[PDB]
Amino acid sequence: VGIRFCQECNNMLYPKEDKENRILLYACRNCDYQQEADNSCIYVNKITHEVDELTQIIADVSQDPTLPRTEDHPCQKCGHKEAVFFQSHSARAEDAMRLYYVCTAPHCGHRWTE
Amino acid sequence: QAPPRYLLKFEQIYLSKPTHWERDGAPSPMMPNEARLRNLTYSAPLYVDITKTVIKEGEEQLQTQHQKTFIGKIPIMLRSTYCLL
Amino acid sequence: GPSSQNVTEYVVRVPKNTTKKYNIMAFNAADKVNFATWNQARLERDLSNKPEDQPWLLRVNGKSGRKFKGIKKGGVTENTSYYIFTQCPDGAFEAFPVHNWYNFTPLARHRTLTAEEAEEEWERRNKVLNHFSIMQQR
Amino acid sequence: PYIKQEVPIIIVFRALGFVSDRDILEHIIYDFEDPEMMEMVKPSLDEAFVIQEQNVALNFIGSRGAKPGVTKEKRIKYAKEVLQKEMLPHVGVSDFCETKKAYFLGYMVHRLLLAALGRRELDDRDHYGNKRLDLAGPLLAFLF
Amino acid sequence: LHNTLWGMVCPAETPEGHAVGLVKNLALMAYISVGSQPSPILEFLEEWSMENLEEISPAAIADATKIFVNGCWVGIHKDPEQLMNTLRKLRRQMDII
Amino acid sequence: AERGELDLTGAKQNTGVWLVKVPKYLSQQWAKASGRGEVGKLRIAKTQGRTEVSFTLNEDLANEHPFVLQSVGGQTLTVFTESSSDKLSLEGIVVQRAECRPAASENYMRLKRLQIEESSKPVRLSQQLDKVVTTNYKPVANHQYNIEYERKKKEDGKRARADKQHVLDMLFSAFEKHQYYNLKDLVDITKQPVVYLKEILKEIGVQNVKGIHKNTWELKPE
RNA sequence: ACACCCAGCC
Ligand SMILES: [Zn+2]
Ligand SMILES: [Zn+2]
Repeated sequence: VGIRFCQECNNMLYPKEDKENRILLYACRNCDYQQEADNSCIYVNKITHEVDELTQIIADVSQDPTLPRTEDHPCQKCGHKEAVFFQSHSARAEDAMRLYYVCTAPHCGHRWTE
Repeated sequence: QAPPRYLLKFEQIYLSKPTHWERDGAPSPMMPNEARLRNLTYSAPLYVDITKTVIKEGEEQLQTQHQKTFIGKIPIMLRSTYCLL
Repeated sequence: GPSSQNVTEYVVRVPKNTTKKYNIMAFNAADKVNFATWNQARLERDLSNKPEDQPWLLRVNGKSGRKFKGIKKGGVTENTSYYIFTQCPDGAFEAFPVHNWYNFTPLARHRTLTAEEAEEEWERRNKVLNHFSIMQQR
Repeated sequence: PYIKQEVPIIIVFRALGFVSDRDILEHIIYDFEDPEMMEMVKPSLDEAFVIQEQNVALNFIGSRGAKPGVTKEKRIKYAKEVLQKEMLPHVGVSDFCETKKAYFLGYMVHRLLLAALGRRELDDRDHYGNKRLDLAGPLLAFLF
Repeated sequence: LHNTLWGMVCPAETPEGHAVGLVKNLALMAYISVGSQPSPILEFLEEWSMENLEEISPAAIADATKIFVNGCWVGIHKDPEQLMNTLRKLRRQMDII
Repeated sequence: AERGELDLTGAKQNTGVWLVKVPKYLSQQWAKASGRGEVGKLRIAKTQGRTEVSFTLNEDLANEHPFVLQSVGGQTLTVFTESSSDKLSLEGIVVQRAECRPAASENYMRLKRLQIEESSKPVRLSQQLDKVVTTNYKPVANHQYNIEYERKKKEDGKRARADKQHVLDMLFSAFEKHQYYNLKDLVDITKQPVVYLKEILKEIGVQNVKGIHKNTWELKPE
């Protein structure tokens, strides 16, 4: 996890290890730049449902005329008594017909599931 | 290019009413019923304005203009803005 | 203090004819260049054409410093305009129209893979190993 | 268009005049903090390692054109012409419409990655908003 | 019979046989646009609070909304709803749109 | 000191300039002033926690434009200069970006309509004729180009047959000038009848077959 | 002829 580039030729960094010190080095495979890593991560894969749609919905979705509105689920932060609820329709799950709610107040848009 | 250099430019398109040329060569307005009966084609002449210029090493440019040069006939949809109806 | 409620109003001036041309310049945010090191520069037209309709090619500090290449802006200033307010001792702004927008990009100086030897090594479509050894032979 | 076999996308991007991968991924990827798309585009960069500069990328494009030929400059010119006048003509035909084409190709790859991740639905050939109707006007214009 | 044929194509009028579904008929109020030049739209958008592609860092695209005209990415805009309301007002008032 | 050197005094002074985007009408008005010296004024006010910027148009020029500031850290905007002496200098760096918008909302759309009307003046669309055109293909005794060509042909006349020695002298000048030749160009240079040229060339010259373009004559006697 | 439409009945 975490992608960043070298400052010399601005190409993709790659992991590498040295035998003298035994420390991870994110070195540029193109140029001759090296740097010390700070996470000890290379390849994180997520097989089950870790999409975290709560942080993926754009808060401006509330002002879409085609979405339903409800008053039984008030906003937690600003306390507005109107919200817009919708489902996900994303692949890799094809299930979990759950509702994601977005507050319709301007200068707001806290997303919450329930 | 052959020394002279000839340049032709097509600028303006004109398009008259549908017309028919009989054996005499006399143009007359083609009425759509007449086209249906006599198996004609309901088409209007298409005229274009052309500018011809010649470039010579002696700087003797001409700007001659062939106005409304006939370049064929376009079939005309009935009851459109360019029909007789 | 005076800076909290500073009041400033200077007169704008637009000359008609100016013997020297202007152009907008903008590096990329990630270039991270320095201007003190730019002791010498050479801004000449590229030789790849073989004049006014060709790109430039910046060469900084000869072969020691970095080189840059760029292109004119695709858009045209038919509706938009760019003016620069140059500071002067008398304080009157002098708005100056520009002629072109330029964007040079960084280029790295190192032994580069050639097209012919690239074709030669293309046989190793995915069988290639030891990426350092690719450049070591050359 | 006018190339008889597939080309990796990073080669096309490099041919458009963007060498450093930072510039490539600043067009394909708009949000830095999104590891999934970065991981999904890793293979595209890994395949394009051997191609390192604009002119060699142009050679890559041109070597697989209509004619192999003999010399280099001719198919460098051929690749430049096919990327300037035949690849996405609707965004740019002029000589220096390269940044716009780069952004559009980046948007295309971004849409592909979004579809792969499942963040968008694949489009339908029938959503009748994706179909245009050539009437007498456009058809007669096509002949004329 | 796709869902998007509502009001544009008759759901009933098709031939039966080898051409079923492929040959359709316009709805009774369907109108097909003859097209228009996208120039005035582009001039208005540039005059409005829109920033062109070449004048922006790539980092700003993520938060802003993209503007496509006739399928061509023209630039980006930071306030989408204001632009949408203004454009709809112009179209409804038979202005340049 | 060199022709291609870029002067960087402006950068060392950290001079900050303003980049302002203005519509077409303001720029056209400023251009119409013919560089009189002044075209307007700019008013910048600073409150306890906000900054207001505006441009006041000169009353003489006409016979209030609020300004909006954008982010600066997205790109590094600078400006350079090129002069007639091929001397490159850097004026400075842009420190703030400005956007100019018209205060008017509804009435300014009328000016937009006028601008669109002006922009649609030179675009051309086909016209319609009430009567069929009959001025073309007008009868004529002969075409102008044809009579011109006959006049030229009768002023110049036919190329006159000459004695063998003088045509041979042109041939000698010819293969002194260039080793190889094409039959047409030789005819043009010598200005001699084609059958007579062939007769006087076959005696001394021979035809060499080539696999590149066509067989051709050789002016060398051997 | 040939070709292309349209149409009928399953
Ligand atoms: Zn590197
Ligand atoms: Zn809320």
